[PDB]
Amino acid sequence: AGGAARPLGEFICQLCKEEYADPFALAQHKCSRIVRVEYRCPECAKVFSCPANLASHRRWHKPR
Ligand SMILES: [Zn+2]
Ligand SMILES: [Zn+2]
Repeated sequence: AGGAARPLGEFICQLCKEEYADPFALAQHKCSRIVRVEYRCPECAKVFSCPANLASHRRWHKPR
């Protein structure tokens, strides 16, 4: 898990989409992200480089 997580210290950019809860990483925050096709899943934090398998992966999160 990690602990009691919520929007505290974290800046989430709209354009570069970089997100850091670590205050040191906001001081080192460098806006410039080549974000072609990458989708992070909340629980399965490993990023998917494809949209189609991601859609089938959401079907895996869908109940009956
Ligand atoms: Zn940024
Ligand atoms: Zn997932």
